[PDB]
Amino acid sequence: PGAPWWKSAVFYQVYPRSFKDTNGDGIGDFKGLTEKLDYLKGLGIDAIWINPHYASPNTDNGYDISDYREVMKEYGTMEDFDRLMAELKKRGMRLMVDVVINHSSDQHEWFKSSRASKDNPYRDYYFWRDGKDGHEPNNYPSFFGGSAWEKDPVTGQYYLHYFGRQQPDLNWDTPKLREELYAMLRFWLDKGVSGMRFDTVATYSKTPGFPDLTPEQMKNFAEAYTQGPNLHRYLQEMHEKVFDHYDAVTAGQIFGAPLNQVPLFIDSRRKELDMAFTFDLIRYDRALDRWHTIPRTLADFRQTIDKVDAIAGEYGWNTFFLGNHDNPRAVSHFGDDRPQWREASAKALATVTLTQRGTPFIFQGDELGMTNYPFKTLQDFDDIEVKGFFQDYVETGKATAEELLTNVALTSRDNARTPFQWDDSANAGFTTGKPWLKVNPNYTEINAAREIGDPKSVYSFYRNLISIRHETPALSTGSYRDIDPSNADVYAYTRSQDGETYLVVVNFKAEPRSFTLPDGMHIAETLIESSSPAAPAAGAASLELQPWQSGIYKVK
Ligand SMILES: OC[C@H]1O[C@@](CO)(O[C@H]2O[C@H](CO)[C@@H](O)[C@H](O)[C@H]2O)[C@@H](O)[C@@H]1O
Ligand SMILES: [Ca+2]
Repeated sequence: PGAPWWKSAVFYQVYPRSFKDTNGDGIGDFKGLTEKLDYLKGLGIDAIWINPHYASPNTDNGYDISDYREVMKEYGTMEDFDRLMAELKKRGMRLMVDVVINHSSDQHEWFKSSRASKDNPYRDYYFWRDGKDGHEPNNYPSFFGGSAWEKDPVTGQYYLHYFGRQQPDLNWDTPKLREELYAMLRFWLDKGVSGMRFDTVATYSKTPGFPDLTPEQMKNFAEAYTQGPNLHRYLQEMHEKVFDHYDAVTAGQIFGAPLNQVPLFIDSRRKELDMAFTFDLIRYDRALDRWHTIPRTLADFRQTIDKVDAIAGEYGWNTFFLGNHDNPRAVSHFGDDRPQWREASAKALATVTLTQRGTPFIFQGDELGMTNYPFKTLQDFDDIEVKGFFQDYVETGKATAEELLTNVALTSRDNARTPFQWDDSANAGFTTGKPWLKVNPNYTEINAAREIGDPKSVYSFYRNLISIRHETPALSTGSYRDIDPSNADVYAYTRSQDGETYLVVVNFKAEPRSFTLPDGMHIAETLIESSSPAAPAAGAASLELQPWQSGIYKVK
C-alpha cells in the first residue's frame, strides 16, 4: 500500500496576523497570504496550517471565537477565504485550519444566552457552579493568570475558563453542544478543508465534581486538565460522526498530557486523531511554571525525541516542529543566534527538522533564520500569558518585574509573532502602516528578498532540504534510530526504508568535532551538507565536522 499524503507532506504554519498585511492597518490578512502562495509553493510547501481565522474579539488573537461560521474581520471576508482555498488548489496545495473547541469567546451568542439565567436553554453549553466557602468553586488556576473561575453577577454563579476570562470552556458533557460542534466542523469540511489542527485537544473532558487539585497537581495543573474521564469517548464520537465521512487529516495539540498517553489519541486503530503535536521537545528546557528555563544539553534533546518517536509505534504518527506561535524562535531556542553562528545553526536545525520521522511543520520565518526579539520592557509584550505571569508572580511578590522580564524575554510566544520579514523596505515589507507588534530590527540583514536569490542563504538550504526529503521516501516514512542517545556534541541517526539507509549527522557545538560511523557502516554518497568545506570520501568510516556542520548521507 501507499502512505497517506499527510505522512510525506511538508507543512508550513502561517500565523496570519503576522504574515502579510495588504491594507496597512498593521495586521496580516487573507489577501496578504494569498498573494504569497507562490513564495510558499517555491519553497516546496505541500500544505499550510493557518492559526484561527474566525470572527473573534481577539483577546487571544483568534483563539477566542465569537462565531465559528464567519471569518475574522481583520483577515477579510468569506469571499477572501474561499479565494485562498481556490488559489491553494490551483497550486496543488492543501489547507489545514485551526479548530478551537475547548472554549469559545464570551461574546459568542451561546455564552450570552448561557449566562442569562440558570434556566436558559444554553446554560449547560458551559460550566456554571456555585462558589464554595466564600470564594471560587475550587482551586483551579488559569493558564493566563488568577483563578479559572469567574463570577457572573447576573446569576451569582461562577463559570470555568482554563484560559482567558474571555474564553469560557465549552461543556462537552452536554450532547446538544457536541452535536453543534460536529455540525460546525462539517460546515468547514464541506468547503473542502484538507486538515484540522485541534487546539488543546486533551482538555475537552472535565473531572466530575470538580474537586480541588492536590498541591502536587497544582504544580503541574496543565497535566491535571488532560485527565478528564470521558476524553477518548468524546474524540471517538467526533471521529465517527464527522471524520469518518471526509478524508481530512486530523492533528491534535496534545498540550499537557503525559507522553505515555499519546498513543490513545493517534493509534490509527482507535479511530481518534491521525497525528500528534507533542510538547515534550519544545518545552524540554522549560520549568513547571512555564516561564523559567532550565539548562539542557543535546543529550536531553535527542533522548526526548527518541521517546516521542517510540510513542508513535506502528500505528501512530507524529508531527515534528522546532517552533510555532506559542514558543520562542527555533534558532534562538535550540541553535545559536549570535551574528556569527545564526546562519550555520539555523541550517543545522533545518537538517534536523526535515529528516525527522513524522510530518514536519516549518513555522513562518524560520526558513529565513528569524530570531527572538530584543524586548526591553514588559510593555513591549502584547502577550496575555505574560500579563498573566505578572499577575501571578510579580504582584504576589514571588518575583520582581526584572526577574520576569529577564526570563520571559527568552520564552514569550511573542518572540514568534513579530512580523514576517519580507525585505528591507519599511517594517520589512510586512505593512505600509504600523505593525501591530514591532518588527525585529535585524530585518535589515534577515529578510526573504535578500535570501531568495542567494544559493548560500538559510532559505535556499531549507528549499534544497525539502526537495531532498520529497525525493527520498526513507526520510519521511522510514524507520528512525538514534546512534548514540548519550552523546551531547553530535546528533547522529539513521532513517531506513526498503533496504535504503541514510545517515544524518549534525554538530551542535560551535567547535570542530569528529564522528565515527557505526562499525560496518560506510558513506556511500553525500546528499547535502551545510557549513562543510568538503564532502567525505566514498567509503569513509568517520567524519570530521566543522562548527555547526550538518549533513545527510546515503550509507552502505
Ligand atoms: O499559549 C499558551 C498556552 O496555550 C496552549 C494550550 O495549553 O495553546 C493553544 O491554546 C491557547 C488558548 O486557546 C492559545 O492561546 C494558543 O495560541 C494555542 O496554541 C499552549 O501552547 C500553552 O500552554
Ligand atoms: Ca490588514
